[PDB]
Amino acid sequence: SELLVNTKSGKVMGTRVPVLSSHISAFLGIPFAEPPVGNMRFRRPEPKKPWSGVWNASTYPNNCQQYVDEQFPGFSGSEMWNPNREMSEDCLYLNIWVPSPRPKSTTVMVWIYGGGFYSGSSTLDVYNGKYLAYTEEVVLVSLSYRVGAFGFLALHGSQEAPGNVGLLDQRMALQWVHDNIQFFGGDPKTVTIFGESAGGASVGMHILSPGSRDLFRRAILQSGSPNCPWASVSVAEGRRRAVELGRNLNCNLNSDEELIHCLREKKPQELIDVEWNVLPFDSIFRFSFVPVIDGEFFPTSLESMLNSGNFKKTQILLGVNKDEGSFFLLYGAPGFSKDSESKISREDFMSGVKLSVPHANDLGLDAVTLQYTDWMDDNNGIKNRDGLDDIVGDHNVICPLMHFVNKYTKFGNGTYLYFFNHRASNLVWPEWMGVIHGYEIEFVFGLPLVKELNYTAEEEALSRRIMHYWATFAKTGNPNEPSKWPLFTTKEQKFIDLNTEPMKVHQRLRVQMCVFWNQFLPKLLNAT
Amino acid sequence: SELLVNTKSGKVMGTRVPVLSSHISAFLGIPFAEPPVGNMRFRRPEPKKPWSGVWNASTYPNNCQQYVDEQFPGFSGSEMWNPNREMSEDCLYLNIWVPSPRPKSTTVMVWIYGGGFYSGSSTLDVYNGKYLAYTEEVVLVSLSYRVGAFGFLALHGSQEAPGNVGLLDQRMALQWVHDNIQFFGGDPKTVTIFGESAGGASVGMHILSPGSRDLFRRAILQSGSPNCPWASVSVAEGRRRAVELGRNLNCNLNSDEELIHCLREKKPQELIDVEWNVLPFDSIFRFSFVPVIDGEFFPTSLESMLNSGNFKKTQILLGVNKDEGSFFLLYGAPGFSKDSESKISREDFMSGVKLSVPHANDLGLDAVTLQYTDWMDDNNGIKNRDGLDDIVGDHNVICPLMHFVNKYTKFGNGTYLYFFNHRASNLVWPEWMGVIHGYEIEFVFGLPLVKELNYTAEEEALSRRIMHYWATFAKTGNPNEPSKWPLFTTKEQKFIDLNTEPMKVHQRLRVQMCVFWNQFLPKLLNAT
Ligand SMILES: [NH3+]CCCCCCCCNc1c2c([nH+]c3ccccc13)CCCC2
Ligand SMILES: [NH3+]CCCCCCCCNc1c2c([nH+]c3ccccc13)CCCC2
Ligand SMILES: *[C@@H]1O[C@H](CO)[C@@H](O)[C@H](O)[C@H]1NC(C)=O
Ligand SMILES: *[C@@H]1O[C@H](CO)[C@@H](O)[C@H](O)[C@H]1NC(C)=O
Ligand SMILES: *[C@@H]1O[C@H](CO)[C@@H](O)[C@H](O)[C@H]1NC(C)=O
Ligand SMILES: *[C@@H]1O[C@H](CO)[C@@H](O)[C@H](O)[C@H]1NC(C)=O
Repeated sequence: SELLVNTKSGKVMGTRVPVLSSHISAFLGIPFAEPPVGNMRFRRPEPKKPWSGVWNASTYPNNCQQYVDEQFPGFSGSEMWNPNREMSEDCLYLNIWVPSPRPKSTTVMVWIYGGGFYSGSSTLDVYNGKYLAYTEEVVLVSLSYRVGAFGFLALHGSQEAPGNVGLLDQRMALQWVHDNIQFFGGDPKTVTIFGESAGGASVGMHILSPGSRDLFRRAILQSGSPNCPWASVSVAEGRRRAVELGRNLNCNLNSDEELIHCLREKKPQELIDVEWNVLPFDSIFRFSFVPVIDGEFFPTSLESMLNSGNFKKTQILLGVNKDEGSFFLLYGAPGFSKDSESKISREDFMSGVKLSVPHANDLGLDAVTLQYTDWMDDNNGIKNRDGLDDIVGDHNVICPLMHFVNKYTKFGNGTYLYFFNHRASNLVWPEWMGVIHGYEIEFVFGLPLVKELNYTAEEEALSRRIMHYWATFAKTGNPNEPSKWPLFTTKEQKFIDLNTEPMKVHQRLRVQMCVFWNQFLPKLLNAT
Repeated sequence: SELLVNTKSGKVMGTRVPVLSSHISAFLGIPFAEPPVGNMRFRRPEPKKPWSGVWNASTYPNNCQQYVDEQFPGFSGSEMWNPNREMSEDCLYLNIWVPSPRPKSTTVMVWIYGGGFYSGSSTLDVYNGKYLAYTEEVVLVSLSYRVGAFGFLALHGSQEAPGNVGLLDQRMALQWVHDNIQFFGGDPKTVTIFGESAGGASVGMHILSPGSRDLFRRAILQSGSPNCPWASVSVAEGRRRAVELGRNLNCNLNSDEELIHCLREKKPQELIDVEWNVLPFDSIFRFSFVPVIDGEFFPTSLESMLNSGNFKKTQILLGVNKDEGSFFLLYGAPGFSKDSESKISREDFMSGVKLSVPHANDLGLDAVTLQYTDWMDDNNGIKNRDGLDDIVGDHNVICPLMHFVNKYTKFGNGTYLYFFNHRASNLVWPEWMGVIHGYEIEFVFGLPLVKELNYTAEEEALSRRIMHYWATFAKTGNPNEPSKWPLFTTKEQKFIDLNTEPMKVHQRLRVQMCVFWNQFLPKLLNAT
């Protein structure tokens, strides 16, 4: 049978699923690591023991323990990101969509979910791999990894909670893909890892990390890069946050063994309930437990690695959305709300910039404010709102990605850059949020192909263009079929827009603002 | 006779002069102070001893000892500013143009020449007061004052060279106007002092200085304000430069008495020959001997005086030209030259910004560079040139003037602001210099009224508009005759353009750049 596959870990049994009036197979919930429960919580992942018999892979696995969004109860805009499965610490599984008939050796795509390293699931409807697997004839894999304290509590020096285990979870799933995708018709020498937000940052972290490089061929990063200001912390800050977490749960804080033992005795929801209480500043776009620059997974600082070319050299395709910051201001900056146009006053503008560049002094805040204020119309509420929005996006996503792409291209073997600015005809979010963080995903996964979802015909056309660029790129190292998406070069720095209009090529994506965030502000903060 | 006037200092005899096919009287070369020669060099001015007999006032007086421009020998563009009279330390005279028939009690205008406090003359053809006196029926006075070391050598604490004597020269001439203009038909209660560049800075200094305020009614400032970065120095820097001047002339430097005695024994050209050797930095738009914040003429710092409203409250009319900085880059920045378009490279751009903000550290230079570079076209030579030009103008003239006008309007009784951007049809300077520092003067003095000078008919029309605005303002406190030049207010901050086109009203003249130069850069330099 086409739904039975024998892997190096045991036999697994899939299920047939319908897609655009046809069908393909799906192997949902395959385990790739032993459940990280009990004394295993916080430890690096251990490889799944093989099993005799047949693993039932017909339904989605549980989602990892995580904080759940409740701002807009029942609002699809936000519920679509919450776990749609029971949560459990037993959550290290992967899902595989396989074209029918089963391929022999075709292109493989592995999706790594985003969610600021504190949330996320591989089972969300927007991550359904069936449309992409089917339309492009690729074997689509989506892995999972521990988030929050479970995946990133870091007490450097300890082997019980070394930090970065969530990344190691991902690596293990990738080790599994490399070792077994052939039995599902996948070509292990042609796997592309792609992810969005923390997923994009993760992809870049596997490009950097020596122990991950050999496990994949190419990479795609959506709205995220490894050097993002919110994606990593030092071992010290990591230690400081683990201790503070312990202090919140009334733990014994005399030794790492004492802290970890206490944290391991707490129920999942107990750690989640106080997780946010450990951030060092009042901030927007900052998360508690994230990857650490430990000297192991990351041999040295990210910047020196990027500067010395100490990373995997291959092709990469990546990009950003127009209004990456809107959602973060909606959730945490005063003056913004889901049901108004959110015109912001000067005072709220200013308190918003403070919230956005948490690590800046006064001189630094003035610099940012000056850089984003139209001084001959300072009380224009639409302008204050939009200016604040660009600040969040530029600082947290765009400029960090631009710095990564410029450093990468100096040593890489091919770069393709995009700027996704199509505002979906069926968006349920207020118009002021524009092209939101996370909303290019639905096009990458092909939702506009299903009529019931209500997209326009041009939007469906856009999704097919994107799906085919991503798949053609994963398969060849070039999104183009032999209108050309130009290669981004250190000299020309070209990129394309990605919407329903005829492709336009541009150059130096947000240079003006990014020279400010990548060169001036750091130098200014380092001297004061 | 109409050419004879009896003053409190003695009788004086004028000469009749032709103007636009008519005639008026002129009293040229009237002394208002004893010659500041010998042991008097560097001392405050002493009032002229009255004379019996008749003073021959039919010819222009000598010009004060000063550095003479020789960049473009015989080039009118630059020669028009050099002294057109023999130079001499005996130079404290004033010139009066009187309408014919002699008025009874009409509006008085006193012109104070510019020239960076190191040069200038009251006898230049562009300062000929006959056209203005005649056309507007005002008694036009032009004074003179010691420049260079002669007028501003400052060894604070000493009474032999206290500093600011050049300003005191001006005050004395104003004291004279106040005491004697009535005999020439002038209304001593209706005198307006107006000046350009250092002259404009001087006008503002008389508004600030308690001992000068009662001597005039209103004020006009052209391309200059008292708080300009090049218009004053501290007593320390002043002292430091006097000593360095002495060290250049091989003087004995053991005491003020020793230094001054030596400096007084040197010939005028000896001090002029080494005058530039004392600037503390490699700079553009900086001059050796300028006014000092001494605690006497200026009771406290200029900024605190402006902040506390410690100044003369009256009406003021003032403004700037579009390309104030061009001439300074022509004369001292690498890459600029009189006969090319001066497209500048990035390197020359950068060395130009260093030269322009002499007192800045590295962080400061980066800030300026970032603020003035179009980062998606950084190698555009026209852009680098123009960006550099605005930097000089914004920092040295425009933003300092905007800061002065905003502080002044908070306490004043009426402000009128202009932006002069007409590029004269007969300009002999290369087109890249635009509307040059000093080129609104010819319109204020009416040169476009004389056909031989070759202006267009619209330019002549512009000059009459300007002459009448200035005169109507001096006479009433309002340039408008009862298209309206709006009053500049703290709230609206309106100003007008001044060219051959229909008046357009605008708001917040260069706010964007000026918030940078008046608030950000200072704060940034003060923290690093
Ligand atoms: N106490 C502060 C905690 C509140 C934070 C909870 C918000 C949940 C975040 N959920 C979202 C994600 C993404 N886009 C959006 C866009 C809009 C709203 C929510 C999200 C793209 C990447 C996956 C996650
Ligand atoms: N070693 C450096 C010294 C060279 C400096 C000498 C240049 C003489 C300045 N002469 C000028 C003045 C003004 N505008 C211009 C415009 C263009 C050129 C020269 C001048 C308006 C204010 C009066 C003086
Ligand atoms: C696989 O497990 C699911 C989980 O409930 C169950 O519904 C389904 O019938 C099972 N299929 C087989 C063949 O065991
Ligand atoms: C990628 O590598 C190949 C072989 O090493 C080289 O010939 C080609 O020019 C490279 N392409 C890019 C975009 O660097
Ligand atoms: C005034 O002095 C000038 C200076 O040379 C002379 O030419 C002129 O004739 C004199 N006029 C009288 C009346 O003394
Ligand atoms: C100037 O002063 C007069 C009288 O003190 C006052 O009535 C008038 O409003 C003032 N004008 C301005 C522009 O301040």
